[PDB]
Amino acid sequence: QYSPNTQQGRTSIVHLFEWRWVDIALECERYLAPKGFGGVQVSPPNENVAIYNPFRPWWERYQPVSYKLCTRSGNEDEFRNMVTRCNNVGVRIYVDAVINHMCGNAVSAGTSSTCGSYFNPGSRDFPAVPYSGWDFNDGKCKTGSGDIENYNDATQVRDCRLTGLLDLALEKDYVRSKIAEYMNHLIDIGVAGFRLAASKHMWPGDIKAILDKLHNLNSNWFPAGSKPFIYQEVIDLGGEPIKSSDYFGNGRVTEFKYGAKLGTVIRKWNGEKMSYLKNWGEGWGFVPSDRALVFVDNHDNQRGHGAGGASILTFWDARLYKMAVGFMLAHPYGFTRVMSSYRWPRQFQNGNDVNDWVGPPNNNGVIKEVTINPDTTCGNDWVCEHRWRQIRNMVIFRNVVDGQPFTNWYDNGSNQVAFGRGNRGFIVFNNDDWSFSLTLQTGLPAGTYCDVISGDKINGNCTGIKIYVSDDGKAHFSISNSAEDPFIAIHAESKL
Ligand SMILES: [Ca+2]
Ligand SMILES: [Cl-]
Repeated sequence: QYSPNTQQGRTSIVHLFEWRWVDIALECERYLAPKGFGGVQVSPPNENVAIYNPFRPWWERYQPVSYKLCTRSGNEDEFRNMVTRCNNVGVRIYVDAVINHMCGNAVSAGTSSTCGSYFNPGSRDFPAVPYSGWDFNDGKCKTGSGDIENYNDATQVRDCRLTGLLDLALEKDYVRSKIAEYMNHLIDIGVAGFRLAASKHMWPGDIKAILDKLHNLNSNWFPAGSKPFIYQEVIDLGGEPIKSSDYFGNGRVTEFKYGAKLGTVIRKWNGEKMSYLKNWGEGWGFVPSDRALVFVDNHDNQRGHGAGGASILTFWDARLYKMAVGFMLAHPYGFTRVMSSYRWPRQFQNGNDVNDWVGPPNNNGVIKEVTINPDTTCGNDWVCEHRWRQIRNMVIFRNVVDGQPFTNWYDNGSNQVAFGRGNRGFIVFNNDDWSFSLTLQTGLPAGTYCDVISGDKINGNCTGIKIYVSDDGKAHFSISNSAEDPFIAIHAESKL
């Protein structure tokens, strides 16, 4: 299940949040493939409720109306075209599957959907699937409000409505079959796996029953017997009766403790320091590496909207964000996901962003295209973190050192640390309030290496800092606490 199904030496996927199918298709060909990215997580491709108040928020896409591939990202033809073109260039597609529920029970009946499908939440009617009152958990939930009221009761967390979202009766074979019908359509089109949204709100056993109905990956692109990659969104920060380990039999799980703790450490909250990262991973109480999908931030918590709270690092905190992403991509733990966002007008009031609902860049509701500037950055308010030199080069760094052990660790007892990956790579960080100048053992072969954070290797030369490694593997590193990017990374492929 726990294999990404990515090509040979590609080790990361990027979340192109709210991107249109046509733009992702181009991106696969012009950037992702040549830069070594393993795949793309796309937003829910199935029809959702069109919410006008507020005006087309990002979260309207987590309120299904049917399973027709018709959204603001494009129609079914465009979706198929994207999967085909991306697959032909070796870049996988993973879809965000919303199968725990349909839309809000208080939503008005009518055809206010992204494809015009009629639906009536009030009478539990979704004819486009079709689903009726018999397919929901209204009679199974025991809370007085019908919604989830207390997370200390594992039963209502699964059988009741997540903040009013109509809850599907996943134990019924009919419902499980309608879900598999949807997912098998996607698999046969060519998708490589799925992100199961709101997995905590589904019984591990019901999920398994559904997965048992799924086909193997399309044999025109994947080896026979390939199973779809599955990563379940389970927010488990401890303290709840439900644990992410209960879902290991179905596939990997999102490790939300990862970004939450990395954030507090890099921000140096509660006296935490980078030197403590020496035993980062399972030692910190995280799930086993082979069951983890990791990330610094996700579409939900980058807007204070999810697990992690105020500690989560995002593109808004550029300097520290690049370091966190850098550390994540260099460290062997888990399978990594890079975030790619869009800017929205943040407006805090009493510590809360009142514009956290704002959807993707648009013209009267029509999502804007991703424009590429001559410096390779994006326009139309798309942030494109995956294109920042410091992040893109670390994505490549991870590919280069794949399989190499964690070694040659160093720390100053504070926030100046370094470590290597076998004899293929080495990275150094300075998060202290003073300069760093020291000769360290890198485990790398003698030679002149280009630092891939401050620059690039361009045929025989480096555009940024250059590092000289001696015969014994030692090299001198100098990082000022005033550096634009307070960290240096060099690897086998950046050697001159
Ligand atoms: Ca449920
Ligand atoms: Cl996620």
